[PDB]
Amino acid sequence: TMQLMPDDYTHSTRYVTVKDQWHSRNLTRETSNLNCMVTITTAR
Amino acid sequence: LDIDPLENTDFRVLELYSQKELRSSNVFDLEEIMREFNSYKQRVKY
Repeated sequence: TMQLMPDDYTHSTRYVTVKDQWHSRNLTRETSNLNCMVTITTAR
Repeated sequence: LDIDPLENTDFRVLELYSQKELRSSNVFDLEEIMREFNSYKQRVKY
């Protein structure tokens, strides 16, 4: 499980579970960065 | 003949809907969409 924490800001309010991007170094490798993000927008 | 003269009246500038109330009336507000766009356009940190 991964807990949500606040982003950094507009009228929107976001909560994210990961604040960075990541990778690492023989053959071509493909890392997957998974982010769960709850955002709150005003709707008219 | 005693005719009273006609009084000067000062017509006011009548404001029905406020300016802050005018753009307040649109479902789509371009200002905050374009802004919402560049806010999205800055989502990459390493």
